[PDB]
Amino acid sequence: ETHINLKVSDGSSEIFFKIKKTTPLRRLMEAFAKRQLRFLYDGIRIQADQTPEDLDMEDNDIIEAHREQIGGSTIVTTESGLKYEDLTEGSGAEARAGQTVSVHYTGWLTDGQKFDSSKDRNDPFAFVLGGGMVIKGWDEGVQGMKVGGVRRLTIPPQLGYGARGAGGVIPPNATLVFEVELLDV
Ligand SMILES: C=CC[C@@H]1/C=C(\C)C[C@H](C)C[C@H](OC)[C@H]2O[C@@](O)(C(=O)C(=O)N3CCCC[C@H]3C(=O)O[C@H](/C(C)=C/[C@@H]3CC[C@@H](O)[C@H](OC)C3)[C@H](C)[C@@H](O)CC1=O)[C@H](C)C[C@@H]2OC
Repeated sequence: ETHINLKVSDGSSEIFFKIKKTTPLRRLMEAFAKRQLRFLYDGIRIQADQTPEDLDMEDNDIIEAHREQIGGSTIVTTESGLKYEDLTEGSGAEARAGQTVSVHYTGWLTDGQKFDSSKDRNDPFAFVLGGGMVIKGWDEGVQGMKVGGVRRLTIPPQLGYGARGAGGVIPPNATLVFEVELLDV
């Protein structure tokens, strides 16, 4: 009765935070940020010193967490059907085919489950870009990234694993969401 659960959606996954209706939303923001900013509720910017009571929130209301660049972002759909969104631009020469890139990544399914993260093995992933050493959506989507950049790829099944799936948990005909952080070239 005195507590409320709030669903925070950042464009990759949904994470819930339960807090007392009189706890400042600062606690939710900090907890979210610590996991890895602009939070919106019904399109209005949440201030840290505001409580759920102040904003007339109800259980399981949704908060949008915006981790992208100040000024906003866009989701690009290319000729292949790949979608990508530059959350952070970074700076440097753009990644080109033939370069060996080192990244951190996290992947999620449509059902919201996280299926992998290179951060969970604490182990950067490196590959020759444009070599067919990764799924098609990665060969296309990592091209153009710059060091320090964070790009979110929404990969349709034809640019992923199609009707086969992979890794046990990626089912047939799955759209995949990856966040890729370019560490080095
Ligand atoms: C010699 C082989 C071992 C070699 C393994 C590694 C270097 C370790 C490396 C961190 C992979 C992870 O190991 C913990 C793990 O990564 C996933 O969890 C994952 O997030 C994923 O989807 N990734 C990984 C990150 C790049 C994008 C994508 C991928 O393209 O991965 C590629 C992939 C699976 C391509 C298939 C290959 C078969 C084709 O038929 C299919 O064609 C559509 C495409 C990987 C990099 C392969 O090129 C190389 C390998 O496989 C898979 C769900 C399962 C996979 O474990 C196996």
